[PDB]
Amino acid sequence: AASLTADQMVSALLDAEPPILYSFSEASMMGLLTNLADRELVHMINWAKRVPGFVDLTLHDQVHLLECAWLEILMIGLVWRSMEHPGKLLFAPNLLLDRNQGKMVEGMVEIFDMLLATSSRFRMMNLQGEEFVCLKSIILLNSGVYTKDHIHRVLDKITDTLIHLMAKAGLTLQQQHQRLAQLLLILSHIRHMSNKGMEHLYSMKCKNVVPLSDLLLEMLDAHR
Amino acid sequence: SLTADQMVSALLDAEPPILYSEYDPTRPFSEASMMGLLTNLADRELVHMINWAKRVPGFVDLTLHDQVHLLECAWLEILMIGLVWRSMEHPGKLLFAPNLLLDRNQGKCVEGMVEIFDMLLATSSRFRMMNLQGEEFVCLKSIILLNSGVYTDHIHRVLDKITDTLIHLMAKAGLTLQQQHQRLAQLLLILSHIRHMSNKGMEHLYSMKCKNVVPLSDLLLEMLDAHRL
Amino acid sequence: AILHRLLQ
Amino acid sequence: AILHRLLQ
Ligand SMILES: C[C@]12CC[C@@H]3c4ccc(O)cc4CC[C@H]3[C@@H]1CC[C@@H]2O
Ligand SMILES: C[C@]12CC[C@@H]3c4ccc(O)cc4CC[C@H]3[C@@H]1CC[C@@H]2O
Repeated sequence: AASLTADQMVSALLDAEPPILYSFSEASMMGLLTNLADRELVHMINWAKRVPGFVDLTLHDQVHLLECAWLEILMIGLVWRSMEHPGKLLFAPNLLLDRNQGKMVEGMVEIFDMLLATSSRFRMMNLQGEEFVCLKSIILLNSGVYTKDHIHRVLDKITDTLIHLMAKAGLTLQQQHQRLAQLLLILSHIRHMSNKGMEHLYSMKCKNVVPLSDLLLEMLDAHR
Repeated sequence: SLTADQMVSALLDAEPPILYSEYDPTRPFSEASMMGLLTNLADRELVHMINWAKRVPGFVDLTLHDQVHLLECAWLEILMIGLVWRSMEHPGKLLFAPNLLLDRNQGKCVEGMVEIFDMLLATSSRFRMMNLQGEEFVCLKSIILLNSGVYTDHIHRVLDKITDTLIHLMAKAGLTLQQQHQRLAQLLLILSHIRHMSNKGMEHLYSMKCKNVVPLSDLLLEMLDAHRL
Repeated sequence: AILHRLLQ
Repeated sequence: AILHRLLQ
């Protein structure tokens, strides 16, 4: 992993990308969303195994990082898909939801607004696909890491790869550092949204508004 | 218009003092008295935080409503990064105040707080591992203030200047060009962890409030309320 | 709002 | 854990 060049890292991450899966009442919509999430999760595991360095980790560590990061990963995916659809969230190619449809579920519109603002941020930055896959890999390796250098060496390699992409695009040194910072600060916002979403999902689970898969239930209670 | 050196000098000058807690060593802790000490401390720090924020370049140019929003969003993140910074020179302990230095076993006094102590300690350990510098710390703390609530153009220009300042500090400290962007990334990824800890802390504080464990000041109630838990 | 006043 | 099995 640490012996990959920047271009090979990019190619590895692009090839590892999961498929885009296809998909009103409150239970209806939450059923559609959680059913989709559950199917995306199976594909996320395959993707994670192809992120350079991830399979070098113990099974215990792999489980921990994915339990920590899974909703962040689903969300940055959603925001990326929605970038070209101002005011809308492209959950699936056949499920493009506008802002107001979030009110169809209790407490959901607030989360929709945060996702939409992130998508809007991506759009104004003109986030590139090569940058997006780097950011997603960083989320996987970073979010649970504070609980020893191999992972940190891999993270440094992904930083190198982002900077390489920006240099390739003709940005000056000052512009590269500024854009790197802008991108990484968005990860703070994605962490925030994941925490709020996990609280929401937990609330839906308690009401029995929707049936949740065993896997989703286990990803959920990992966050205690 | 500020240079990097001017930015750093401004932020260092604006630093709040380290306050004391009302710790009473004549009695043992209870869940209630430990929560009382921590929230009493938080409330007094918030007054200094408000005045510090007014000295962060660009902050006072915002509308009062935007200033309120940013501080409502960031206040516990800012308390926490301050705590982790204070605690760097004390492995295994959290220096809430000079007279309130707690280990994880003392955290067990309050239901659910040991888990949060463990995250703060791990973050303090990360700071130590990185040899985080004071100049870097004040830049990060200002970035939290301006960023955390920003997605709910002037601010982004200020944030870019703080990025410039961080790189300047690293360059001045002799890091190679590659080491500069690697460290910039390492420092900013810490902010994801600080956000996480703040969200967990906010849920914990809300729980304490909702169980009538501790009386919270009006200011603290409103700062907590802003997070609509 | 208390924070609003304090900021002034 | 299911995740354990999925990771194989
Ligand atoms: C977790 C939620 C259901 C599943 C949603 C989903 C489902 C699929 C997907 O690709 C992304 C997301 C992000 C937002 C998630 C939602 C946030 C709150 C809700 O409970
Ligand atoms: C918010 C809590 C009380 C106040 C604590 C505090 C108090 C003062 C301070 O400078 C930092 C922190 C961080 C940890 C906070 C705690 C985390 C949970 C608890 O409810």
